[PDB]
Amino acid sequence: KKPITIFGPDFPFAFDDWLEHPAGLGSIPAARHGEEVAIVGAGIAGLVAAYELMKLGLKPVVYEASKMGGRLRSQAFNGTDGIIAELGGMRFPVSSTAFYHYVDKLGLETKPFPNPLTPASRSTVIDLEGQTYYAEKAADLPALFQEVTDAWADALESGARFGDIQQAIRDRDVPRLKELWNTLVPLWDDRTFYDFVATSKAFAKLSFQHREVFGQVGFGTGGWDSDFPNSMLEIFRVVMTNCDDHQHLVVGGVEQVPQGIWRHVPERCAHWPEGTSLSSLHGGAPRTGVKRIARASDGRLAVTDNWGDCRHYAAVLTTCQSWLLTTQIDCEESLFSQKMWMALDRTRYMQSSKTFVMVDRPFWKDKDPETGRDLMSMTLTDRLTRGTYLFDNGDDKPGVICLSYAWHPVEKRVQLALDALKKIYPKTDIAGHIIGDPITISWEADPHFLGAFKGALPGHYRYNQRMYAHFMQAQMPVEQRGIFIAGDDVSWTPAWVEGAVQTSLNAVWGIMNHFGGKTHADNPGPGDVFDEIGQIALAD
Amino acid sequence: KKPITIFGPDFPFAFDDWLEHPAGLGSIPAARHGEEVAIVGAGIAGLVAAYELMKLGLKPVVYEASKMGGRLRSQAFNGTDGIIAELGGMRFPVSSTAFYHYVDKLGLETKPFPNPLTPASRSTVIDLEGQTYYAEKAADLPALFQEVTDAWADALESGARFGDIQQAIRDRDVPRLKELWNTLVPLWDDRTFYDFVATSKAFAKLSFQHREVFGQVGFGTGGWDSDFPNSMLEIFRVVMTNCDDHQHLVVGGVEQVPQGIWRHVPERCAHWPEGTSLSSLHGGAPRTGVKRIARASDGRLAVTDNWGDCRHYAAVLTTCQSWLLTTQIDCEESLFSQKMWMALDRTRYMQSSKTFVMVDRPFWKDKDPETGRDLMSMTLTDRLTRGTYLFDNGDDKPGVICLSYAWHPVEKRVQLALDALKKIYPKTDIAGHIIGDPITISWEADPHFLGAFKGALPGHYRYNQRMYAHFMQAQMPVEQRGIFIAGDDVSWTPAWVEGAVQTSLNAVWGIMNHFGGKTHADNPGPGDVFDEIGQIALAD
Amino acid sequence: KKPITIFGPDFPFAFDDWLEHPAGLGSIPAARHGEEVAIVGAGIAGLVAAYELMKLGLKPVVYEASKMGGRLRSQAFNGTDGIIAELGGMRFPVSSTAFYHYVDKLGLETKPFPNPLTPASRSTVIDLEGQTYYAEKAADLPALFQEVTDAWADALESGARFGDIQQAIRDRDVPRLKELWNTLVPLWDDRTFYDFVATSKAFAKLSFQHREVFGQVGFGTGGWDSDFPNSMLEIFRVVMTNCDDHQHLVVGGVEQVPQGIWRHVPERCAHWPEGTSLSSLHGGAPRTGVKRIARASDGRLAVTDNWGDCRHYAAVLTTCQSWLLTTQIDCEESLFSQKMWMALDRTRYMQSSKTFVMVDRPFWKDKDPETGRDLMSMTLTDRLTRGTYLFDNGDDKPGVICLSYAWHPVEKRVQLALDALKKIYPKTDIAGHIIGDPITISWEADPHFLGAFKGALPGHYRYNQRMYAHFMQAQMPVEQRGIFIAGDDVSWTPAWVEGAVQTSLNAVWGIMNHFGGKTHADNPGPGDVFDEIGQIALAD
Ligand SMILES: Cc1cc2nc3c(=O)[nH]c(=O)nc-3n(C[C@H](O)[C@H](O)[C@H](O)COP(=O)(O)OP(=O)(O)OC[C@H]3O[C@@H](n4cnc5c(N)ncnc54)[C@H](O)[C@@H]3O)c2cc1C
Ligand SMILES: Cc1cc2nc3c(=O)[nH]c(=O)nc-3n(C[C@H](O)[C@H](O)[C@H](O)COP(=O)(O)OP(=O)(O)OC[C@H]3O[C@@H](n4cnc5c(N)ncnc54)[C@H](O)[C@@H]3O)c2cc1C
Ligand SMILES: Cc1cc2nc3c(=O)[nH]c(=O)nc-3n(C[C@H](O)[C@H](O)[C@H](O)COP(=O)(O)OP(=O)(O)OC[C@H]3O[C@@H](n4cnc5c(N)ncnc54)[C@H](O)[C@@H]3O)c2cc1C
Repeated sequence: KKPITIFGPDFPFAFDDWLEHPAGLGSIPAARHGEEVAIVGAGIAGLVAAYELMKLGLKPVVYEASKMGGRLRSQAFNGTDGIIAELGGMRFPVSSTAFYHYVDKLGLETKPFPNPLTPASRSTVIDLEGQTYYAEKAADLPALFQEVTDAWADALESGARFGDIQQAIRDRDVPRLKELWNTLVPLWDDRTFYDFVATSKAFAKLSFQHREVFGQVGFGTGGWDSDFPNSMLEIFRVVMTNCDDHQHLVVGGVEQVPQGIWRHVPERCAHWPEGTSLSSLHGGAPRTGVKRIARASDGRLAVTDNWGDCRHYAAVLTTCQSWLLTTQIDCEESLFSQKMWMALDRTRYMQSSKTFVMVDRPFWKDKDPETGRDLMSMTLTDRLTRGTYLFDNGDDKPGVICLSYAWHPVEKRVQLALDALKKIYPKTDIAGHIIGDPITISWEADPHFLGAFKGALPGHYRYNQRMYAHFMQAQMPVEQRGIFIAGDDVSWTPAWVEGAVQTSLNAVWGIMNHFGGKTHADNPGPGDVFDEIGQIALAD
Repeated sequence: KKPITIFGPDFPFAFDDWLEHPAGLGSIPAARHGEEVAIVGAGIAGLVAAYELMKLGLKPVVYEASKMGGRLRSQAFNGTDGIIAELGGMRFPVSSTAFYHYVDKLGLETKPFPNPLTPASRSTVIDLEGQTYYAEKAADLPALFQEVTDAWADALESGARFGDIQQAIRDRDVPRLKELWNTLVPLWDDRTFYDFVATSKAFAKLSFQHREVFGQVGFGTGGWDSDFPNSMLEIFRVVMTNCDDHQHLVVGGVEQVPQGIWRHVPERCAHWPEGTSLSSLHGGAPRTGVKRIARASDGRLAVTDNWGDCRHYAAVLTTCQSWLLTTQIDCEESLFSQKMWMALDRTRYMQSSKTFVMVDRPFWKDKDPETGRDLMSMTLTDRLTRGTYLFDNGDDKPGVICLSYAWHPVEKRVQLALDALKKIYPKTDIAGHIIGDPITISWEADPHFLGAFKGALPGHYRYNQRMYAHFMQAQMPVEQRGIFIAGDDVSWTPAWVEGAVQTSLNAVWGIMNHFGGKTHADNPGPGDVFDEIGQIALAD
Repeated sequence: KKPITIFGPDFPFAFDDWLEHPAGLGSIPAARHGEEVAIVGAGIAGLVAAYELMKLGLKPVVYEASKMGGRLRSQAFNGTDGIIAELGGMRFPVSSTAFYHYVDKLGLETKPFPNPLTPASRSTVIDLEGQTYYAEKAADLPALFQEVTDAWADALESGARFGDIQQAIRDRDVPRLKELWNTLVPLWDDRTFYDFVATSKAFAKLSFQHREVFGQVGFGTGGWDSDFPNSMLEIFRVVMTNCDDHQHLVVGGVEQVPQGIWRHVPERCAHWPEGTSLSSLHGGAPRTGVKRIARASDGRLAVTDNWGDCRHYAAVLTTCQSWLLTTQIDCEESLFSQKMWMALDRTRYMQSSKTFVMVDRPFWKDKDPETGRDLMSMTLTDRLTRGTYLFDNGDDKPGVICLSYAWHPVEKRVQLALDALKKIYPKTDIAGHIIGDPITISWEADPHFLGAFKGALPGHYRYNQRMYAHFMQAQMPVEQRGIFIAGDDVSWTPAWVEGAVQTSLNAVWGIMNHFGGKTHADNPGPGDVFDEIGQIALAD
């Protein structure tokens, strides 16, 4: 079978084909080469856009208020050479084909993520209501977990035509894909993942306890409870495009992606001398934080940094979490329509915490001979810690444990997790193996950021659709043209890096178009097919 | 008309009748008079329980980790006599008849709260997507508001038999109320208020805008969007018992209720000398914060305070937000069943902010000669402030403005609200009337609180039901008897003080029962009718 | 002997006589009655000035950014009626005759403070280097303490003519006082209290251990180590005017002083209707925080509050800690001479912490029969706590303990003190007696404040002298006249409330003078004698 990819459903454009075609993304009239475009944010969406716009012969000017890379952030443990904790995104589904274009272009290595019940994990432990279940494969788990898995598979088949949608994604059958998906949009926009579960016949036939299990740990590979309040459409998108499985980690830390894009010399650029990179063009560093964006009296856009320095541009792309545009960035009211402002004000963000320790070796691989069990496993629980992941860097290098994912000082956070993990594994001495420093993150603190990523709110498809289409500007008044937005808040998969890359590439098409440029006839880009296969607009 | 009171629907017991009966609440055998019972928390739930158990001849020992009153908290502005800002609860629906029992006992005065479109408010302004609507009566508003109003009424009437339930409430007809309510519980437990509105016929045939207005400002009396994620059963309870209307403020500040209960000499009391109050029994102050609760080897409960002092009690009642029992307070595992632990672990809390200024006089009552509009009104908006309240203390006295009630230093909070109000009232100089200090509160920022109050989660009716029933301990193993819980998270109306009072009175019943007491035959209490009319248990 | 008072040495003006004389402080021409004078700060210096200027027929307009009373701040423990912890100043030497004028005028009660080795304290314990010394009177202490006391008495006699200065203060012999003091000013301005100790023959003849004792606990009544880095002149002033002994507490909390001044009706006011008070004149509350002071184009002074409200005044008195004028308050550069700005920029502040608990009764009064010792005493130590004070509110009301004075959360601060006090008193159970809530303060946090009070820096007499004389404005250019400063940073006794009151009364004379007013011939005020007996100016 042809692979599942993040191909629609909302906009089934082949971003991958577009990036891979030998013709390139398009061209800008040479009279405009060298002109500047401001890009606010040096996370993956800002840098992908800057890189491709550099290749088209413009001079991107990246601004960054905090650290290069944004929410792709990898921290080395003290003393070590490349043993990292992932502070932002860490598990990248292979269906993320536009993201992996850049990973592959940089020649970075990836490996399978140690998810429960996969080849990359030896064993799993589920701890619920004080009972522990050990499993080396899914069939080791008690029947109740398979019942949960069947009820979920049946709910998605009955409720959303999961099988048909996946096949149309595999085949890239756009007409069929849009027919299946567009039926679901007005049905499920207004309804939570809570409501999908509670009105599905398959979950209704199971005991309450089964629905609880499903929220805490799913069928044994990860719970759903943090997603229950969100729009069911968001959950459909996730599961239909395999975001939630077949995931890889980037060896040496995914921060190498935006750091490598910064430094990478394209083989072929319009206008620039051979050897040019984003880094070259900038004299080595992005500009500082943006505090104001305004329309200048010459009709160009005015961008003022934190220190009062104000520079003019024909186009500005903002990739900070989009709610900062309403408060933090003083962005001139005439720059967005009233309805765009309303969509921008309404975004809400989910919060997350992860704490990592380093260990001297992957001791979890040892066997307890009184039981046959690994000393420790990928752990899913209803307790504090929720999920614990084990990273085997090889038998004779340090391991890393993500002691706690979930949705006090570092020292207290780690002690609380080790106490909970002692309840679950009363015979294993985890503490004894820990070395170096603990690394903790909460995205909340710092800001600059509002949360790990947005939670798609029921009833907000209309706002999402207006923001997603913002790059299509032929019909907008001249006072609203020339500013562009991208990043994972803009995208249909807000928790997943491929959303940030796809919306970024839509913005690249938009900006190219803005400068009088166009795609090559044999390699059309997002704005060439958007009106025909773009996301449906709902009435009112 | 017989009034609507907070009489069920889940537990339709007349707590008001039980308090007002001249027989009193019951009695405990003389041999047990003077024995101590620990009460953790000196909010309204802890003090009402302490008060009534003192009357029955016990020696309550109240512990308080922060301030007396809990979330009933009233702060005076600098240098004034009796001019207050209400930091916790401020508007108390007169359906709250058990709370008002204590307000009245203490001879406190109340007045109508200045809610929009009521006689206590002269005018309202609604400000939505950049447009302003002035109204001195509901009919001044454009037709969109009356359509939302009719839709909500039709939705409740159609989907929940609201008219019939309210009539059963007014009549105190228990069999009819339970028949109407019990049918709703399994239908709506696991659906959100989002889902209820979206799927209702009456909103489903109106434009998107109508639902959006409903979320932001309702039909002109306050928006509902902060309750959208909650179980629809919670919202039924609130509207069916009139929690959201006919509200009064306590003159001089609602904190006088718990401070007064503390000092009040009861009109009858077993065991204690004439003139005894909670305050005299305690020698003036509650004990400090509790750190640990455990079962001692003599079979009693051991309560260890923050400074390590340990004391034994035959019963302990806890009234802090009940999730603290899982974390801040080290509460011995064997004290709750596994199922009670699971209910306790699951509660989640809503967050709140309010900022108040004092003004020199009630200037908003001045007319603008031009437009005929008040200078300022009760203001509902989609802007940051969300709601602004105006408190008239008489023409010759300072006024108070609640500048923002929504769901940062104080100076930046006030400045940002004044900037939003300038956008709405570009001709009114609010700033020029402000005197004294700005008073703000965020409940989350204090560590003895997790939020303003819980939000009821879809699907948690089974947990709610088990925690509400925990005071009924005939069927429990010995090791789980003698500890009790009460407070607003325990109740069916978790954002309303009447829930804290009613759950506290169930606990009083349970504690009197624990000490071998009982109610008088002519005044039965909650535990005497619970098994028959208490809330329905759902099956697995 | 006639009593020691805070009478000079630097400006030996009888503030007390001036306040007490039946003529009053002076008068302003009636044509200026009712005109406004801005006063920034509602601590004791702002309110004393406002009160007296109201009496002269002006309309003071008090501004307050934080809480009325400033660093006189008394907090009731929860549940109690008037059992207070003192958060600011708590021990007021009776030599503070201008401060006590207001205490007496308000009819507040005072009582002796429980200082070590005084009639108000039963016993003292000194704990040093792990040895404990118990004493009910000074002679119980080992010889080493009397040796320290003699060496200090001899150092002050030899080095500073302590005896002669005290006699000239008792007699109020101004010529002699100024002759003795003015010799010391240039000698000791540049030298620390460190240096005075290390070059004195009396300390040189003692072992090192004796000098250490002196810094930690003095001769048994309080150590000096926190004062060692300061200008020796400041220490002279303190000891010569008995600031450091014969101290009283204000019953019910010293915050009653500025709160009572706010509400007090003078018997005799110029201009105002009978019954006028500061509170009346203000409609009940001071204005909010000041953010800007500027010179207006009409020549008057412009005062802008935090909310942008800007009002004009003929005169402004600022009493916030004076360093806020340089940063926080945007105060126009033309308002102060260059040399005044320099004096204002150079002030530095000392930091302090105090933690208080309430206890059920004054248990410390109980005797240990195995030893004859009180269970607990006023405790001086080199450990964390430094000093612990015991407040006996009567055998049958709660006691208060100041567990820790010295120069983490509250819970941790109290635990750390109880642990240290367990080392010292291994047999006493303090914890068991503690009730209510702990009250802690650090002045640092909040700001508004820079520290508890300024530390007089060696070599800064010239800056102190210019700021002290700032109220004398006949010789200043018209652009620098009309603004005035007062408060304890301005005063010669920065750690002591009488400094704030004296500089305030100098400002009252200044402002009166500014409005064309004068003192009565038979009751001359500070500015009438300042040029003749004011603080010496040093050359350069
Ligand atoms: C906890 C967590 C786990 C995740 N897990 C995964 C995962 O498993 N798989 C996956 O695919 N994805 C995951 N993601 C998502 C992926 O990390 C994001 O989708 C992606 O990194 C966001 O990229 P971006 O360019 O949209 O935004 P960002 O990375 O946020 O970049 C925006 C940049 O703008 C900067 N900025 C903000 N304000 C200003 C200003 N005023 N001026 C200048 N610059 C400014 C910010 O500092 C930031 O660097 C995860 C994210 C988080 C937080
Ligand atoms: C922002 C806000 C607005 C509100 N609006 C309204 C309204 O309009 N109408 C209405 O009817 N109700 C309103 N309420 C609700 C009402 O205020 C609360 O329901 C009621 O006050 C809760 O009382 P309680 O006794 O349950 O809990 P609390 O008042 O929280 O009392 C519990 C006490 O336990 C103490 N404590 C915590 N931990 C410990 C420990 N370890 N040891 C000892 N003590 C401890 C806490 O300090 C607290 O004082 C509002 C509440 C808030 C926060
Ligand atoms: C820890 C401690 C212990 C002490 N011990 C003693 C003692 O034992 N004996 C003794 O005699 N004295 C003692 N003192 C000193 C006495 O408390 C002070 O000398 C006196 O209270 C200071 O009075 P003030 O009016 O100069 O200043 P404050 O009391 O500081 O009043 C200044 C006011 O200005 C306000 N303000 C600041 N900025 C602004 C603005 N922008 N706009 C408007 N208002 C503003 C502040 O909020 C404050 O209320 C002690 C002080 C401290 C801190």
